[PDB]
Order: sequence, then structure tokens, then C-alpha cells
Amino acid sequence: XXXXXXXXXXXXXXXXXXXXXYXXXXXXXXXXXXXXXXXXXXXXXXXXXXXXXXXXYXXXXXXXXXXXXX
Amino acid sequence: KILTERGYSFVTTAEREIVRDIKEKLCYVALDFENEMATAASSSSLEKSYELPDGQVITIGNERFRCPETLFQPSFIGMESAGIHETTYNSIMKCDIDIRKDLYANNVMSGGTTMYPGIADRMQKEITALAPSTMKIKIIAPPERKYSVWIGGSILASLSTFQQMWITKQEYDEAGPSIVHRKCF
Repeated sequence: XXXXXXXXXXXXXXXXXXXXXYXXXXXXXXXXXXXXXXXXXXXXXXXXXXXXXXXXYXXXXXXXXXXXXX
Repeated sequence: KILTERGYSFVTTAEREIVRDIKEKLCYVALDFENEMATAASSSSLEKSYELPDGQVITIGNERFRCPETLFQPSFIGMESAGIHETTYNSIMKCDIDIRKDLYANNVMSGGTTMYPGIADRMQKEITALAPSTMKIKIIAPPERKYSVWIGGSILASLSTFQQMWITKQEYDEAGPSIVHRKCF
């Protein structure tokens, strides 16, 4: 005969019960703007790299000093 | 065994021939050894910069001029024969007395080592040391020395007298290789 408390509470409840809507709204929306940094993890990477390769390590001494021998 | 001082270092045959180019380009003869060392202490114009045939630029000090001195002093790879010049004057003093002036005049050099600029000069310095200064001295240093031999050979080929002189197949038939050693010098 009506639209009621009973039905309004039904709608309210259903809203509360729907996990898909609210969880998707929070998680999927927040998922997209996720990331911006010059990561320190990559600072580690870079530093290690610096330590990594003979072309820096040996050559820095050997090209520089064996220039002048005598 | 020099080069490892600067210690860019490689040993194999092809690597050794790579040096030949440097021997073309980078060498020149020491005018005076002590004085050169003094300049070596003073200056880097003595030092020149050169590329790998491909790869690096390489730049070389006294190591260039030190090399020819071996001819004058074969200590550096060590032997005794008192060297080119002292050998020469020795071999002169073997040969007899009167001729000598001519040779003092007529002094001749050729080919691979001689290519270096300056050898004749220090040679003359050496002879002026060893000669009695009183008498004329000079040396010949033609441009073409490295070819000289084959050129002379061409001349040698030209004269008909070798038709008198050649070996022929016939002798090789009738007598062995032994033929040569009588027949040729």
C-alpha cells in the first residue's frame, strides 16, 4: 500500500550487505593513483650498480694513473 | 719488456707486429744519451700521443728513443759485441792501413734500422770519437735504402756477364748442390 520503514530498512541493509559495491569503490578507485617516487630501493640499486662494474672500478685507477708512469 | 713499465701489455706475434707501426712512426735516434735524459727530466715534447691501430690512444716517453740505443749498447738485451760503430772501427783496424781513408770517406748504410732519423749523425759523432779527427769523415744515407738491395739486384741482373755466370740446369744435372759453393761466392 506504501513505501515504508520496512522497505527502507531493506534497502539500507542490502546496501550494507553488498560487499562488491563498497569494496570495489574503495579499492579499485584507489588502485589507479598508486605511485610516484624516485625510490630509495632504486637508490640501493644505483649504489650497488656503482659498486658493480669493472669499467668504473678498474678503469678509474688504471686509466688515470698509468697515464703517468715515469 | 720496456713497455710493461707503462704497463699496457700484450704478447703474441700479431701484437708484436703492431709495434712495427710504432717503429715506423714513433722512433727517432738519440743525439746524446745523458743530455737526452736531462731533457727527459725537463720536457714532454719528447713524449707523443698515438692511437692503437684501433682502440686507445697511447702516449710514449723516452721509451721511444731508448730503443735504438740498444744498437749502441746491447746490454738492454744483453750480449757483448761492442756495437755497430765499435764493431765497424774494429773491423777497419783489422783491414789494412792505406785503404782506410777511402772508407772514412765512403760509408754506407741501408734498410730496416737505418730508416730512423738521425742514426748517421750519432754514428759520425762516434767515428769522430774513434777516428783521429785529422782526417775527413762522412757517411751516405740514401733515401731509398730499404729498397736498395732489390734495386741493386736489378742492376746485377742487367749485365750480360751473368750469362757467363749463371748456373744452368745442365750443371745441376751433372753435379749436385755442391756446384754452388765453388761457383758462387
